[PDB]
Amino acid sequence: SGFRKMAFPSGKVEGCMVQVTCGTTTLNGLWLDDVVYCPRHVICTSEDMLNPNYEDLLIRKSNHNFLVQAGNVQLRVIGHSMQNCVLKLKVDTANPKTPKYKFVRIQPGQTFSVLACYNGSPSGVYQCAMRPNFTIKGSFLNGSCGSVGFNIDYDCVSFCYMHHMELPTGVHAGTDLEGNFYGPFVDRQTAQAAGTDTTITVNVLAWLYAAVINGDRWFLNRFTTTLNDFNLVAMKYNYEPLTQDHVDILGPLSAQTGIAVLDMCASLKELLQNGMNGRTILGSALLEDEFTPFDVVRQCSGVT
Amino acid sequence: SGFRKMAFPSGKVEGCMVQVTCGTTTLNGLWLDDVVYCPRHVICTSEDMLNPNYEDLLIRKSNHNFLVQAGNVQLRVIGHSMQNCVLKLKVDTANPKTPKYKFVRIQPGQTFSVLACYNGSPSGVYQCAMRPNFTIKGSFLNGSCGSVGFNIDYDCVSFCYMHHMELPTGVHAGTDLEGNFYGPFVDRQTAQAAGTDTTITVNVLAWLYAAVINGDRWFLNRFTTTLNDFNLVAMKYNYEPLTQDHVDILGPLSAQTGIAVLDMCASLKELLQNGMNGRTILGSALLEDEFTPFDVVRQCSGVT
Ligand SMILES: *[C@@]1(O)C(=O)Nc2ccc(S(N)(=O)=O)cc21
Ligand SMILES: *[C@@]1(O)C(=O)Nc2ccc(S(N)(=O)=O)cc21
Repeated sequence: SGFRKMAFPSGKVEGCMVQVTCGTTTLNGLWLDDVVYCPRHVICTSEDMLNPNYEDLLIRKSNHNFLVQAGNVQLRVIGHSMQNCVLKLKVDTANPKTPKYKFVRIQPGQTFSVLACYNGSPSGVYQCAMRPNFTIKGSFLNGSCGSVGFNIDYDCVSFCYMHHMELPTGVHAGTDLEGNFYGPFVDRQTAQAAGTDTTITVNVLAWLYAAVINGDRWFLNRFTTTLNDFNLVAMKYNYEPLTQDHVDILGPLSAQTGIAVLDMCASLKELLQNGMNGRTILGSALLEDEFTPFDVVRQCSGVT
Repeated sequence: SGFRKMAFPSGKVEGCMVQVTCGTTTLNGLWLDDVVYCPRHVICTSEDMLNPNYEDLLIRKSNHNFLVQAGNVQLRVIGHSMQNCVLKLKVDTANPKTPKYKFVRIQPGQTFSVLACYNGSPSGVYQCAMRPNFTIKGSFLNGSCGSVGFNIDYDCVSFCYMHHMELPTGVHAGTDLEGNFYGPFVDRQTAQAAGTDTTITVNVLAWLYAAVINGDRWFLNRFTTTLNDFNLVAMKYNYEPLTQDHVDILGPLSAQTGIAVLDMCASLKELLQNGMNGRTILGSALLEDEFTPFDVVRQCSGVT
């Protein structure tokens, strides 16, 4: 009973967090095996950030200029290299707390947990979605760069995000663990446009299935629709178009509840066209889109 | 930038989770030093739960009947005892991952993180508030009993909650770590009334301060009010009455934003009397009450 915006247990990621200092700049790093990963803008002063030439700035740096501290012990840097927007600092000791892990590039609409860190120390954990426009609506202050996003499958941590930027619009931008930004963002303190964001339709429907499973049924109606009819309403309300792939992923939830995916689409169409009328669904007064169909099944079945 | 319902990093608590089996019943336990804490209803069959005589049921049990497994290793039980609604199973080995800890009984309106577990394994972490009526609106399935709520102050974990019950209304009930239930609940599968719940006024105001800090200012008005006038509106909308103690706790937030607490009360009064008019505050379409004044300061300053 109950449905919550749940993050993964963060323990395996906490044991990987280190502090990285270069000159006067400090941010977070991720220590896996004998490599520490961090945003390359650790080599910049706030002055350099307006238009940085990263290749030129890194050339002024040597292994001894990167101070890596794990808790209270110092790591010895024996190599440094830039890969896209991350620096990989080779250390002489493998992290004894390195969990089984993968680096993955998530798709927009997919979710992950963020372990917000400051000075190498974890402050908190929350669940995010990578927006269709490749931004994240996180909680990041100065010094949070290097904090990572991840998913956990039994004992394997798939790292998917590293925080780099707080855009002037208040949204957050970052890279995968190979240093490639999600979206058109660059690691430069300049005005950068995030595209028009849309609501993740498959996640809203998955969340409506979670509401039915937990008792919130008031929104269910006597109507059905077609993918084409629904997509006309989706277009009007800036929802991602629903595809047969999305319908297929909702299969298990449709099977467990006995509610056809297109009947749930008609309930969503009525909610979009008429609002909530002052009511709530799972304690929320808007349509939640940060739970994937996989999150709902996992939470509703109790997968550990 | 950004404000999220953030949970504490759960690592220190993950290292304390064990599985406890007694007969055919399995739930979670908390291993701290050489003691494993779990709900006493682990000794019941679902049949016993309708009207259990715990003293009589425990007498049929011996140390060898309690199977405690931490990950994959077995703990040797050398003592058992019931304290209120918890069982304390003395084990022969102190948990090497026991963090610095305290047992605390939280007040209603205060918040904490829950590490939802099944069969001794962590599945997720989320932030809760202890409702004014002493229930929690969590996410708990069968097998989640023994999962704990906690707060962390630097390196000290203060355990405040242990999950015991899923009430027929879909809300959750549990105890502190001494086994005393929060509220009038008993560990019996019977119809139990949760009192009338109220909204935690001081937390809503603290959340309104968090919205001002992050840019959401539309709700601010040209009005002020008095504690007596505000409490008349609070009464009408089932909000907890605001006291000078609550105003005092909002002091630091009032100082950082330059918005007098009673001016923020008048904005809240207007939101209560007029609704949101289809707008949002911090991505929410209702008034959030699960952030204390301490949570807001901690998140907005980046305390680790
Ligand atoms: C990031 O939060 C950090 O730790 N340091 C830093 C410096 C500059 C930016 S910004 N203004 O977004 O370019 C972000 C971070
Ligand atoms: C609790 O979730 C658990 O793990 N086992 C158990 C048994 C009975 C209840 S109930 N129906 O709430 O009394 C809760 C739990």
